[PDB]
Amino acid sequence: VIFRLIQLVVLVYVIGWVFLYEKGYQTSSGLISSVSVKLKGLAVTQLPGLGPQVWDVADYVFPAQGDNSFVVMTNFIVTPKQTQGYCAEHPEGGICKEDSGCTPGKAKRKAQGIRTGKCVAFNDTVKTCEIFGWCPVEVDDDIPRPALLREAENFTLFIKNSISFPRFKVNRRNLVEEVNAAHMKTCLFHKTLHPLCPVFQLGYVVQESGQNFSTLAEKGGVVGITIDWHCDLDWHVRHCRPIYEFHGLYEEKNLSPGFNFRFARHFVENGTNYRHLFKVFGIRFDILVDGKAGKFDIIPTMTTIGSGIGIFGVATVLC
Amino acid sequence: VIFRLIQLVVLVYVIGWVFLYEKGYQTSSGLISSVSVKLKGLAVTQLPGLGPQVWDVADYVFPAQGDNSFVVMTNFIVTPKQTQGYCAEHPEGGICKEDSGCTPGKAKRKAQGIRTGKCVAFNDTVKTCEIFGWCPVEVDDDIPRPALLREAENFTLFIKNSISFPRFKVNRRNLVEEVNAAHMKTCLFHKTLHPLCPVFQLGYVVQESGQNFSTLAEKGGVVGITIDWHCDLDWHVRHCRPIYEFHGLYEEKNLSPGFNFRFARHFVENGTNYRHLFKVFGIRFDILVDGKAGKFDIIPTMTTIGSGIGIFGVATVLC
Amino acid sequence: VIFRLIQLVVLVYVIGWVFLYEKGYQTSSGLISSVSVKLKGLAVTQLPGLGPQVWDVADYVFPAQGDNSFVVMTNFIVTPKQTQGYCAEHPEGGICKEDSGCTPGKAKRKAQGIRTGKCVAFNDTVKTCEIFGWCPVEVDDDIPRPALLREAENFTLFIKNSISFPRFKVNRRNLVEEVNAAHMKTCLFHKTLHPLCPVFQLGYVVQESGQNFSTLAEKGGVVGITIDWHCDLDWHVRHCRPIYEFHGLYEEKNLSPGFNFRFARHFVENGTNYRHLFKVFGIRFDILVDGKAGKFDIIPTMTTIGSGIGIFGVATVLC
Ligand SMILES: *[C@@H]1O[C@H](CO)[C@@H](O)[C@H](O)[C@H]1NC(C)=O
Ligand SMILES: *[C@@H]1O[C@H](CO)[C@@H](O)[C@H](O)[C@H]1NC(C)=O
Ligand SMILES: *[C@@H]1O[C@H](CO)[C@@H](O)[C@H](O)[C@H]1NC(C)=O
Repeated sequence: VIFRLIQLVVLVYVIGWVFLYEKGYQTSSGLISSVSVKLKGLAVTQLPGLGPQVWDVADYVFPAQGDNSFVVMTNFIVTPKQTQGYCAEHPEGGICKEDSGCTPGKAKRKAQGIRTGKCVAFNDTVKTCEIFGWCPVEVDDDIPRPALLREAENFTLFIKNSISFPRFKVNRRNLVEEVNAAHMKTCLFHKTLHPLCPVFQLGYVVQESGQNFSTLAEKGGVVGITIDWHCDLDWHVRHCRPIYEFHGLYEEKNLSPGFNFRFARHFVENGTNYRHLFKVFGIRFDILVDGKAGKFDIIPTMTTIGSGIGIFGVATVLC
Repeated sequence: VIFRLIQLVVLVYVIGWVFLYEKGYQTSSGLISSVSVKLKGLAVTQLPGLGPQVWDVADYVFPAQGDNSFVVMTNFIVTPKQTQGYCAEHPEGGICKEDSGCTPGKAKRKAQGIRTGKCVAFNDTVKTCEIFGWCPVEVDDDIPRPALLREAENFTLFIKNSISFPRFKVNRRNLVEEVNAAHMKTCLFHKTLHPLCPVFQLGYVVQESGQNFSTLAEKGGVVGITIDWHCDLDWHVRHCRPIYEFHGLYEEKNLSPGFNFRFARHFVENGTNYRHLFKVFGIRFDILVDGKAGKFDIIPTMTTIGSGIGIFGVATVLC
Repeated sequence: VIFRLIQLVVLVYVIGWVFLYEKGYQTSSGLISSVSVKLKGLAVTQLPGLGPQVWDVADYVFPAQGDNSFVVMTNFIVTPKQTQGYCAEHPEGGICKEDSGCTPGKAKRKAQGIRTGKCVAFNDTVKTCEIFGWCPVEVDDDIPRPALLREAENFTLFIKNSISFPRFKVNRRNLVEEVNAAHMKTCLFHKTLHPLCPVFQLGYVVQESGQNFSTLAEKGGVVGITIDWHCDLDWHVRHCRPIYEFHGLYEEKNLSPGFNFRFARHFVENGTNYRHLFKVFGIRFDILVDGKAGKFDIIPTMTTIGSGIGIFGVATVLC
């Protein structure tokens, strides 16, 4: 009865593995998603000399209107009131002992301005070639050991995610609407305790991504909040819930270069254009929503059955 | 002749259903899309006291450069010239009858600043704990019954969408280039009259999404403009046109919380940093482009035929 | 031996074409990607009268924090210190010889403000209807023949792209980490010389997209940098590298309208709100990352084999 043994193996594969395990009787379908991230949290910096400085959702969220891939500022370097005048160059670009060593015109590489050919003093001692550009130039030589926005670990990230599968015309929201009047705005996400709460503490998000928040709070980083949908639409639609997973992107063996984009707050004072050059060492959260809806379709079901007869056929022939 | 009857059912399924109906002889392929949204429209607000205030594409579009998921401001609450000084707190955060009820330091939850421990008067009567923060604090207690930007319903949304299917190396534009010199910039999209015109009135977009514009114009909302491509590349490439569909995202039983992001216009006056805190109740339009190109490929065609022989086989065996 | 000849053709198709050529023994899977674009480059404009004007990564990148679809400003038209007062209208909107020809209220189409009904002089000769709006109005009548930011062709676009295939739990970075201490920051991308260097010169990107940079530098354009991943995860993960391809989106027979979005730099002077209306003729780079990981899966392998037996079956029956 070797045929029966061979046929049983084929029958197990078609039913147990393809259908029961691999869900081969359903047509997988992707989703188009819309993510609305809402942040709550205020961070004070206690900056010496200047004093405390608060930062609300309008100031530490890039873009302000929110996006799938947004940035939460955790640290920054500010150059107050930059103007396009004549000043020294940063030593990293170049140094000079006399005006004869300063080549007129913009530098070939690492250019910070129009080198006028004059050697002026960036430091009390170090003298760098005068350049036409944003003055004073961005020093960017020290990163505050305690992150200026260190409180951002307590910031709550409310993610309002709406997905839809065009093939099956099924629309789902990351809010399962099981909340009650008292439970309203009284949950924080946890991988075990509250897997369905869409409110994420940033410190918890970074921690569950394998990255220490204090390391990312200073130099910046990128965290991928993958909202994974695995709707088995053969069942009821309420049984499909998002599975939030956090990944440390650009880890580089858990030593990331740190997300350190630069943005300016342009303003005009006394009729002269100025700007506030912020080198923001923020944590960029990317809501990489992925989905695979498995709904019973007669095409994969019957092709597998036909495949099975082919699988069963070839097998018994060989034996 | 029961075999012929069973075989006919299988033959109908393979040809009529899989091939003719389900297009099982073609390899479905997704697309990578690029969306360039152009808006035309000016909205006046006729704000009492201040007077009229115009809002052009530079001011009511977030982001300004445009994106797949952008926001069109339909209403806003403005806090003019916020400064990081010492003032009262919003009553929602907390209230106080005396300085002894104000806990020094930042509040555990619903924190709006650094509570100095002093109880000062937010209202003529209500007294809230003094907090270091953006002053004056955002009241956010009244929403203009007529939306400040109510004219946005007449705003035209010109969507320049370029898609491409990497598998088939076919590039398509939502502009079928059937326009003529006179027809240029003389069409508005309609689900029946002009299904191919890429210029969408925002009032029409919201209306066709099942949401009343006046409701969304005040508190904000999210509208999903799904540009659906269903190219049957077996035919000519000109026969593939976008199918624009509008969906009300986060409807919550047609009672949305309203998209109400906050952004600031930072500026410096008299050497002091200020900002204009706008709580924008805009309508966020997400251009969720989805595509499935069906081009004749020998792999799905012959696997179905092989599946068919398996389907036909198993059937006649059972009978 | 016609059967053997027919069987050989089927056997070649199943193995040679489906498996060896079309990789029909592997389950294709898409990827969720995160793109971090870093730009280096300073552009001077040598604007007559005003003088030189520098533009760094903080000023010519939209959005500042970076995104998959970002804009690099190559040209702009600036309207300094626009205010919401009473001034003339642009002639394109309308003209007038007397106040009786100016209809009070906002214009039905091409409206630039609240027409007060008075006919004032936009030009020394041309007289247009006074409108309440941003004053002075955007002329937008001349485009600098040499692009103000023409140096942007030398700008280096460092693209830090992290992808991941959720089905196979494989994370990849566009950085293959073959760099050495000396090679660090010493490469530029080339289609042949350096196919793996993630640093792209913008002039090279536009040139390889089939578009002349000088044409796009003036009126703007859209360039699609498709980072294509084709991981054959059956092999080692190091053998999968990104394939960068540049496409000219919205070419319109290689005559693009030019990406010409508008953004404003709002500021307050003397207690009055102003803005700097920039019509940016930038080049919008869209990082359209696409991926198809082929990893050996028993489902496509055995269904093809079963399909084959069906293919082989039907064939020999016909003959
Ligand atoms: C001299 O310039 C360098 C720039 O790298 C800076 O780090 C250093 O602090 C300066 N020295 C002093 C005494 O300020
Ligand atoms: C008192 O404060 C509340 C804050 O909720 C505000 O709504 C109300 O208008 C204030 N009362 C007066 C008389 O201004
Ligand atoms: C008159 O206005 C038009 C607006 O289209 C402008 O192009 C032209 O230069 C103006 N004439 C003068 C002499 O400024």
